[PDB]
Amino acid sequence: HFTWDKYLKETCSVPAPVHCFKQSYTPPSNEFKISMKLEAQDPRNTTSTCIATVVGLTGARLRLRLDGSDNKNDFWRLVDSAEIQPIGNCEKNGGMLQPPLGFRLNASSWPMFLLKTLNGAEMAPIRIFHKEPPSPSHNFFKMGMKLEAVDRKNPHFICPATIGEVRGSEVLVTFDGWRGAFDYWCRFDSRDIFPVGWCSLTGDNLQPP
Ligand SMILES: [Cl-]
Ligand SMILES: [Cl-]
Ligand SMILES: [Cl-]
Ligand SMILES: [Cl-]
Ligand SMILES: [Cl-]
Ligand SMILES: [Cl-]
Repeated sequence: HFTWDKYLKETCSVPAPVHCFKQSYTPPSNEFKISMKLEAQDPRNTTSTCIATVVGLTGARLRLRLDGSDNKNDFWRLVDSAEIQPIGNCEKNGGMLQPPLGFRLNASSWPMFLLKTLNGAEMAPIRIFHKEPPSPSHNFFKMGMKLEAVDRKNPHFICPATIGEVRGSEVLVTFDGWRGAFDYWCRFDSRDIFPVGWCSLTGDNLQPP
């Protein structure tokens, strides 16, 4: 069975300290239920706010699906992610919700679809959306430090990863055992990276190398 303790020993490696991450030291509680609806920025068109439904829960994260699209692009968000908001947030602030990329109907049908989707829906309560944790003051990451990162091919999982390079505020995240596949750059304040042990702390899905 994979254990970070044995893994770090075996690989002669060391974890990125917890202060490197925009993650609370005490993970946020998850009071969402499956079927709750909320507002979320479309992961494939992040300028747009759409309706999302909670279709699964794993630890501190929600498995979300944009209403009106298929099941092939589900995305995962922390319960303290700023990229989700309560229903009503957009319109309260003078905005308009937008259809999801891959909306199965035509554009002209979106307003009808939004109305009928929300009528009789369980809205996630405003109170269960957690404020984001504070950002680190700067990029504490160092090349070679180990961490956990959302599995970019299947975000259901979180994977052991290593810092490949640091450039200013950016880090190159590399997935252990993947031989360079799905290497990607993110800013040090990314919500998709976590200190070692965050999966076991929160009850999430850690995929061994
Ligand atoms: Cl922090
Ligand atoms: Cl609000
Ligand atoms: Cl209508
Ligand atoms: Cl629905
Ligand atoms: Cl009714
Ligand atoms: Cl630099």
